[PDB]
Amino acid sequence: YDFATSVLFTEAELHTRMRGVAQRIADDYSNCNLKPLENPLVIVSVLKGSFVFTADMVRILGDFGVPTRVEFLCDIRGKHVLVLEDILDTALTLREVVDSLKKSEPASIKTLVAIDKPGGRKIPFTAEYVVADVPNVFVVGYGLDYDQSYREVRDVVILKPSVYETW
Amino acid sequence: YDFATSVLFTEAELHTRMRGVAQRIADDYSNCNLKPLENPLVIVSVLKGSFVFTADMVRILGDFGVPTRVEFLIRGKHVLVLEDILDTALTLREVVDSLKKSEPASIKTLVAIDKPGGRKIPFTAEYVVADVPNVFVVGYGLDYDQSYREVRDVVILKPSVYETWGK
Ligand SMILES: O=c1nc[nH]c2c1ncn2CCCCCP(=O)(O)O
Ligand SMILES: O=c1nc[nH]c2c1ncn2CCCCCP(=O)(O)O
Repeated sequence: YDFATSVLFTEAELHTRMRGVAQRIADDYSNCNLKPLENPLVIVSVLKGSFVFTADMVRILGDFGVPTRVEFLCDIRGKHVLVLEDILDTALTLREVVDSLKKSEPASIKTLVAIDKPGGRKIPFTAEYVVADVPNVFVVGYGLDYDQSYREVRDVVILKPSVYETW
Repeated sequence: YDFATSVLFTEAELHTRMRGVAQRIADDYSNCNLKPLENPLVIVSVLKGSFVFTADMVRILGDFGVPTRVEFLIRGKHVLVLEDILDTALTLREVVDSLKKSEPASIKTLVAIDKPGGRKIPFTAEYVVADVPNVFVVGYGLDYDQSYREVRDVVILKPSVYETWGK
């Protein structure tokens, strides 16, 4: 890539990782009686750049028999909620959402992140399902942006410093 | 997909159709000097369910050299509105004519599924991936009451589904 220094995770790697995550989600929600219309899996997509991760993870979940219902960031009480976030760094944004969604009394609530930065936590918070982990470097791609750009990049890559230093 | 009557368009057929559309869009926006950060193609996504179509189209556009900047629901920039379904064109005509009051450089429309027969006002999108007649379809972001967006193919919903779920 013209604007990067290292491809941390390609598109094929992320898809393979999400497939294994889907197999675990299909087993952890096996006896939840998940079925379309009646009782699907309410997916609460948080953050603007998560639509890439959501559209791919939701389709992979459907391949493993996990029906989904997508909401972007109510009819949350009593139903099973799964929060999707494109990246997890400080866990401040996600902890706020989980505490907000728990105000509606869901049957179960767990989190799944595509990119996890454990070395950026301002508060302790562990996500149930994690696609991939990334060190404390600024990355773009797969929905992750640098000022509303480089979201269409198919891979998670480290943004070259000359870009955001010049910008 | 034995909850449906037919599979109108597969995931591969749509992408291979979008490949040809992305080449078409790249040729039209060639003299616009599109580049990330400085001057990308502003993608206006509508109808909530278009997140599957938007996530695939911006990545396919990136392969053909078209940098994007997604917005979900801006002056002197190029606007390309994306909708998962174009039927009566009442939603798109309102969005388009509302965007033109902000004086964009050039606003066009790209729709994944288009019902050209079944429209309430004259409207012709600049880019259409596929046609669909008077039949209710789901999949690829198209829902029946917030469900069946995870279906990777545009399929016609079984009539008894909305006959059983309507009551
Ligand atoms: O590498 C990155 N690429 C895009 N955005 C990034 C990156 N690292 C941090 N962030 C911002 C995350 C936004 C909200 C999450 P949280 O920090 O609240 O957990
Ligand atoms: O086949 C369909 N599957 C899901 N939703 C559908 C379908 N046909 C029409 N619609 C509703 C479209 C909502 C708005 C469109 P418009 O206002 O631009 O005509």
